[PDB]
Amino acid sequence: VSSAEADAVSALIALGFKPQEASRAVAAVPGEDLSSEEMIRQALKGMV
Amino acid sequence: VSSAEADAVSALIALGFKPQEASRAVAAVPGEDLSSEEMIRQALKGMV
Amino acid sequence: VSSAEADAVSALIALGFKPQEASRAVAAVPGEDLSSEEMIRQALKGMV
Amino acid sequence: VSSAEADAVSALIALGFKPQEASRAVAAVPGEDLSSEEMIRQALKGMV
Amino acid sequence: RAIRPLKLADYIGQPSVREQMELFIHAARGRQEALDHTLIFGPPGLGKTTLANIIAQEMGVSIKSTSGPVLERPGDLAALLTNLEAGDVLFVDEIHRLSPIVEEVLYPAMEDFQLDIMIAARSIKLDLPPFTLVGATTRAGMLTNPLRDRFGIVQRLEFYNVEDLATIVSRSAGILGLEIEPQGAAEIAKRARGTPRIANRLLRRVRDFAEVRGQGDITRVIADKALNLLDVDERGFDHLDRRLLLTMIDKFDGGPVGIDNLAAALSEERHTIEDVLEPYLIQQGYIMRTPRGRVVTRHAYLHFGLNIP
Amino acid sequence: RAIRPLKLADYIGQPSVREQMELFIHAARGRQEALDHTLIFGPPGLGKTTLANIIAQEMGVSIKSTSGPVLERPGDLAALLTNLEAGDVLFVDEIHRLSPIVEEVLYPAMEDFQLDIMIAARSIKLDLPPFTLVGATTRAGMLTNPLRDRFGIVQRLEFYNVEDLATIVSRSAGILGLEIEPQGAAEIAKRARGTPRIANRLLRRVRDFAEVRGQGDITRVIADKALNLLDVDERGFDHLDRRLLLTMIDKFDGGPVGIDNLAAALSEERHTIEDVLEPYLIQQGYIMRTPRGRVVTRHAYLHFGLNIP
Amino acid sequence: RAIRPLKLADYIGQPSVREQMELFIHAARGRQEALDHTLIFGPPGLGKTTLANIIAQEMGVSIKSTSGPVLERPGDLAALLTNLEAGDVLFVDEIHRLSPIVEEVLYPAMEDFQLDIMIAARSIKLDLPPFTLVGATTRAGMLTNPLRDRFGIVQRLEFYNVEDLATIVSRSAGILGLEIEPQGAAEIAKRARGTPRIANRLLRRVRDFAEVRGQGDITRVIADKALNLLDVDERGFDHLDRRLLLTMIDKFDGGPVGIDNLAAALSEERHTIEDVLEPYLIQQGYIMRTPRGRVVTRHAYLHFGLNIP
Amino acid sequence: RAIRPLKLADYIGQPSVREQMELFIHAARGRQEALDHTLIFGPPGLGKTTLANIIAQEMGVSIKSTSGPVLERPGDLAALLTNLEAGDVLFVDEIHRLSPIVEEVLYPAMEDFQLDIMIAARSIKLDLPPFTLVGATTRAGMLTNPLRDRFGIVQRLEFYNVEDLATIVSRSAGILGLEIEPQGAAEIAKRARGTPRIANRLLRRVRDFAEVRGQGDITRVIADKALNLLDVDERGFDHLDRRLLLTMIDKFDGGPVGIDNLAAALSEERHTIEDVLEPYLIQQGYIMRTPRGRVVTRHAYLHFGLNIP
DNA sequence: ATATTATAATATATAATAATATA
DNA sequence: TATATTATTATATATTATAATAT
Repeated sequence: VSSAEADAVSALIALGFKPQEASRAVAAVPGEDLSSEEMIRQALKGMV
Repeated sequence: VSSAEADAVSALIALGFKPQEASRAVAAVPGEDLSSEEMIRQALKGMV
Repeated sequence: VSSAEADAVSALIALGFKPQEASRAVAAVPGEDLSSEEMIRQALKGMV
Repeated sequence: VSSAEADAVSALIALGFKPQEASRAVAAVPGEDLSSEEMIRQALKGMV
Repeated sequence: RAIRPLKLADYIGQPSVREQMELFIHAARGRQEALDHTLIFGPPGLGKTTLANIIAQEMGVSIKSTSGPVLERPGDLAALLTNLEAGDVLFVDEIHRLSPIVEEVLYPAMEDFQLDIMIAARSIKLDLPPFTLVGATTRAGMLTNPLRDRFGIVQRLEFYNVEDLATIVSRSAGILGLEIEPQGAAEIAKRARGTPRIANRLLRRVRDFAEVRGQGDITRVIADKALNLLDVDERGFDHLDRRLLLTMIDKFDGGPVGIDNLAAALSEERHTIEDVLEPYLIQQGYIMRTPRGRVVTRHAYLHFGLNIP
Repeated sequence: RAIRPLKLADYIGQPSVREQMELFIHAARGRQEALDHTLIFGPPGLGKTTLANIIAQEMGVSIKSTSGPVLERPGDLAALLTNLEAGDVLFVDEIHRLSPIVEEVLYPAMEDFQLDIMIAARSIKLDLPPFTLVGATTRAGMLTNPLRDRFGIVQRLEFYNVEDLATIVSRSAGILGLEIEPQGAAEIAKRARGTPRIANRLLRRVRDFAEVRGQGDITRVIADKALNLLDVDERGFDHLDRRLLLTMIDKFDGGPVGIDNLAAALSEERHTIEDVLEPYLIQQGYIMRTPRGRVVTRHAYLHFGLNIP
Repeated sequence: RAIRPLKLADYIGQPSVREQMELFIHAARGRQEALDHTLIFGPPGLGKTTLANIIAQEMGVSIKSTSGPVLERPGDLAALLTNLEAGDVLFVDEIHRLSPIVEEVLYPAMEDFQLDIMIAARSIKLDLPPFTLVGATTRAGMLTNPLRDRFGIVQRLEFYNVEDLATIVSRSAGILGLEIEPQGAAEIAKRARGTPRIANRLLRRVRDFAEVRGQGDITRVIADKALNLLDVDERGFDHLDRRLLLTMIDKFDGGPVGIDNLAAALSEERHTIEDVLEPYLIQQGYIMRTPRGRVVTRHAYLHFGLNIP
Repeated sequence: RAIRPLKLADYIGQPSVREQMELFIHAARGRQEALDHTLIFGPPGLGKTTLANIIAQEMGVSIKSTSGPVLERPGDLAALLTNLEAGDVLFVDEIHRLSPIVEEVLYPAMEDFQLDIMIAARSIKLDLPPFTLVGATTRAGMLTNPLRDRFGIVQRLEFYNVEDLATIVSRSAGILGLEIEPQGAAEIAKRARGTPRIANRLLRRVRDFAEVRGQGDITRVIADKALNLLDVDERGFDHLDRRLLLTMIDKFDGGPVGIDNLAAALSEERHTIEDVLEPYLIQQGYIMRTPRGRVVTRHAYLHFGLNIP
C-alpha cells in the first residue's frame, strides 16, 4: 500500500465506482513497483 | 400430520400464515383418510 | 474446490444464484473433476 | 458545525449551490485560522 | 325505510341505472345461472355499497358486503371464497386499493372459479363454487385492465339533477317522517351539493336542526336559517368559496389569470383548492380556468347581480 | 371453460396469419428441426400462453411458459435452459422488463445454442440444446435492435377483421348455444371494440337480453334493442364517450384542453379516461393528442356538423 | 453456425463508399499508427456492425462490440479502454445518447489516448495504448456537433440497390446451397427496401416457403407466391405499413400531423415509427416531413388510385 | 508536434480581426493589465478557441475553457472564477445560452473584474482575480442587452476566403513536410470550403493516396479520389449541400419557403444548418435571406444547369 | 414580451435492512 | 445477550420545467 494506491481509490470513487470494490481492485493489483495509471489499468481490467 | 394436512400447512405458510396457527387449524378440524380439498375447505371456513 | 467446481460456482454467482446454494448444487450431483459443461448442466438441473 | 461554516453554507446556498453540496464542500476542506471569505475561496480552489 | 332504504323503487337513482340492469337481472335471476361481474363507480360518499347490498337483497342471495382495503391478505379472501356456495355473490369495496397478491389469487377464480395455491413443489388444483363479484370503487382507472376484462359490467355515477334530488329528498323525508313542503324539498336539493346519500345525511342534519328549533314541518324561513347556519345557500356557494370569489371579482373581475397568483392572493393552499373548491362549480358552467386563466360566468355573478361585459 | 382454438389450423379470426403459422408449423415439421425464433406482439391481454400451448400441441413438444418476473435473474432461466432438451421451446414474456444481463446471457443461447460465462479472468464456454426460442411481448418495440435483428420470424397480433369478428361471434354463439342472426353477428363485429374478451362479454349480455326481452331469440332488431338500451355506436362510442365529445366541443369548443380542467368539469378521474375511453378512440384516431391539449379530429366535426378552424 | 459475411468485397454495395473506406484501410495500413477516429452514420438493416467487423479484420485487429446506450458512466468506458490494447478496436453505436462526462473523458482519449481527469490530490495521467475508437451511429444530426467535427472518418451507410441486393441474395443462397432465379432475385431485391439483413430474412422466409409449399429451389413463381402468401407486393408492403398508409391517407388526408400523434395512434414508439418509415418512404418519395407533420405526397395518394382533391 | 497555430503570427484568419485584436492587446499591455472581456460573436469554434489560445499566448498565462450549457449553475462559474488567477484567460462558447442568474453573477466580472454579487440574502464578496473572458456565441442578436451592454470590448468574425486556405497550405503542409502542388492545392480548395478544420482533414487525407500507392502521381482525379465524388458543381460544397439544393430546386422550386418547412424537409436541426451551411452559402452568393422565405440566388440555378425562375 | 400551464421529467420522506454499546 | 441506536437501499409524489401561444 502507498499513496498511489490511495490516490487510485479516491480517483475511482470520484469517477463513480463503489469504494469497497474500487479498493479491492486497487489492492488486488497494487502499483508497488509500477505507476498509478498502470495499476488502475490492471484493476479496471479486473472487472472488465 | 398426514401428507394432505402437511401440504395444506405448507400452502398456508405459502400464502402468508405461520406454522403454529396452521397447526392448530389442522388440529381443530382434523381430516380422515380422504382427499385434501374437502377438509381444507372446512378448515378455511373453520379458521373464520 | 476443484477447477471445474470453482468455475461452476463463479458461473452461477454471475448468473445470480447465491454462492452457498451454487456450491451445494455443484458439489451435490456430479462426480470429481468431470467436464465443466455437463456438471454445470446437472447443477442447474435443480428446481423448486 | 461552526459559525464560519454556517456562513459559508448560507453563502453557497445564495450562490446557487445545494445545501447538501454546501455542507459537503465545507466539510471537504479543513478551513482553520482563516476568514470566511478566504476559506470559501480556498475551498473553491481546493477540489478544482 | 332505514337510514339506508331497502327497496329499489325507494332509491330512484339515475333513470338509466334504474331502468337497465335491474329489471333485466330480476328476470334473469332464478335461471340457475350465477351472475357475472359488475362495477358501480363515481363520486365518493354515494353509498354504492348500499346499492350493491340492495341489488343482492332483491336477488335474495347471501351477501358478504366487504371492503377491499380491510381484506389485504389472500387468506381472508379464500375464507370469503369458502364462505359462500354455488351461484352466490360477493361484494367488495375499493378493489383498486389492494396489494397485487389479491389480484393474482383471484385471477383463477375469475377464470374458471379456481383457487390455485402454491405450496420440486407443485401448486394445487382447488375449484370453487360458482359465484359473483361486484365492484364498488370510487375510481377504477388505476385498476388493471386484465381485471377490466374479467369484470363484465361497469356503471358510472354522476351529479344528480334537481328533479331526482327532489324526489330522493321527498322519499327520504317520508322515510324520516317529516312535513317538508315540495318547495322545502326543492330548497333542500338546491342547498345540497347533489350527492343523494350525502344529501340524505344533510336532510337528517337539517331535520335535527328544525326539530331543535321547532316541528318537523319545513318553512322557507327555516330553510334560510339552515342555509345561513351551514353558510351554504341554495346557490351552493361555500363561505370560503363565496369569500374567495368575492376576492377574485374585487380585483380581476373575471380576468383570466394564473392560479399561483390567486392562491397567493387568498393565502390558501392551491392544491386543496384544486381538489375541493372549483370541481363542484366546474361540473356546472361556472369556473373555466383557461390557458389565460380563471373565467367565471355571470351566472355565478347573479348571486349578487353585478357583472361587466 | 375459457375460449380456445384447439389448433392453429383450427384457429380463426386471422386467416392470413393462420396461413403463415401453418407455413411455420410445416417448416418445423418437414425440416424436422427446431423452428426459428418467432417474435409475437399485439394486444396486451389475449391469452398468449394459451396460444403457445396450441403451438406446443402443434409441435408435440412442451413449452415452458415463462415471463419477465419469472426470469428476473439469469440463474433460473439458465437452469431451465439446462433442463431444456433438443427440439424444445421456451415461452418468454416481459423481455423488455427483463434485465440486460438476461439479454447478454441469452445472446449465446439463441446464437446457435451456446453459452459463455466468465470466472485472474477466465473464460468458461457451455453448449445449449437446440430449441425454438419464443419471444412474446405486448409491444415488441422496446426490444433492442441487435437482439430483434438476431431474431428470426416476427408475428404481429391484432383483433380480427370485421368479417372475421362476425365469424368468431357466430362460432362463440354456437358454443354458447345462442340462436344468433348473421346481421346481429355483424352488429356485434361492428361493436367489437377491438377486444374479443369484451366482445364475448357483449355476447353474454345480449344473450341475457334475448333471454329476458326476446323469446330466447337473436335477430338484427333484437341486437338493435340490446345496443340501443346500452351505450352504442358502430364505431364504439359510449354515452361516456358522447359526454366526452359534448364537453370537448362544448367547453373549449374544439381546442387544446387542460387535463386538470377536464377532470374537474367532467367529474371523472382523467387517468380512468386515458386508460379506458381515450386509448380506443386514439386507436380509432378520432382525437389528436398535443403537449398543450388533446383535440378531436374531423370525425367528431362531421359527427355533429361542425366547422374547421 | 452463422451466414454472416466476413469479407471486404462481401458488402460490395455503395461502391464509392466502399472504395473510400478501402482507401482509408490502405491508409491505416500505410500509416502503421493510430487511425483517425470514426463516426459512420447509417440506418440499420445494412450490417453496419458486420462492416465494422470486416474492416477490423482488414486491420487485422480484434474488435469489441457495444453501443452508446449500453454505456452510462465514463468508468465503464475506462474499463473498456483498459480491456482494449495496442492494435485493437471498439465498435460503438448510437453515441448521441450518452453522458457528457464520458465525452470530456474521451476528448484526450482520442487526442492522444490521454486521460487527465481530477481525482487537491494527484490527478490521473492515463495515456491509453494505441487503439482507435470508432462510431457506427444512424444519424449525426442528433449527434453533438463537437463530436461530429472531432471524429475523422464520417460516411453515410445507404440501402443497397437491386443488383447488389440480388447478388447478396444469390451468394447467401450459395452459402445456403440454394438456387435462386435471377428474376426472383431481382424482385426480392427491389422489395424489402434493399437492405441485406432484411434481404436475408426474406430469403429465409422464401426458402421456408419452398420447403413447405415448393418442392425444390426457388424460382420467380415460387418467390412471387411466397410474397403473395406473406402479402408482400412489389413495394414490399407490410400489414402494419399498409395500415399506417390507410390512416394517413384516409383519417388525416395525407397526415400533416406530428409523429407523436400517429405513433400513439399505432401505440408504438417514435423511433420505431421513423426507422420503419424513412428508409422506404424517402427513397420512394411518398411522404415528406413538415413542422405541421409528415404529410404524404400526391404520389402516395395516387398509388392507391386516389385523386388529389 | 502540434500543427495547430500557437502564436498570433501562426494564426490564420481575418486580417481585420487580426489587427483589431492586435490593437486590443496593445491597449491592454499599455495599461499593464490583461485583455478585457472581449465579445466575439460569429462562427463557434472557428477562430474562437484559437483566439482564446492567442490571448493565453500573448498574456503568457494558463487558460481554462468551458461552454455555455456546461455552466448550468452560477456557483460553478464563481468556483472557476475563484480558481482563475490574475490575468488568466477564460473561454466560454455559446455565451448566449446562460441562465439569467449566471449572467447576473457574471455582470461584475466585466464591470470591474470582481465578484460584486447583488444577493435571508447575503452578498458574498469573493476575491475575484482579474481574468479575460473570451465571449463566444453565435451572434449578438439573441444576446441579453445588459450583457452585451456591459462588454468592454466587442468584435466579430466571418468565414474566410481562399486566402486562409492558401496560408494553411503555406504553413501546415510545411509543418507536415510532404509535397503539395500549388495548383494541386488550388484544386484541393475546390472542396476545402474555406474551413481550417476541413483543411486539416484534407492535409491528413492527401497522404492516403501517397501511402496506398508508392508511385506518387498527382492528377486532378488523384486529388479528388480522397473524396472521390465531387459532391459539388465547384468550390466547396458537399453531398449534404447537394441534398439541400435538390430540396430547394426539385421540391421548394428555389423560391420562398418557411424556415421550419425547409428544416423539416432536411430532417435536420434548423440551428445547425443556419450555423454551418447557411452563412457560407450566403457568402458565395447562393442564397439571400428574406423573412417571407429562403430563396436561392442566381448561382444555385446556374450551377444546377436550369433556368432562373 | 408575459404568463401560464399541459404535459414531460425529477430527489427525497418514508418504507426497509445491518452493525453496535450496553444493562 | 437483545434491544434501542446508529448506519445504509428503494419508491412513488409533490416539485421543477418549456413551449407555444394568446395576446
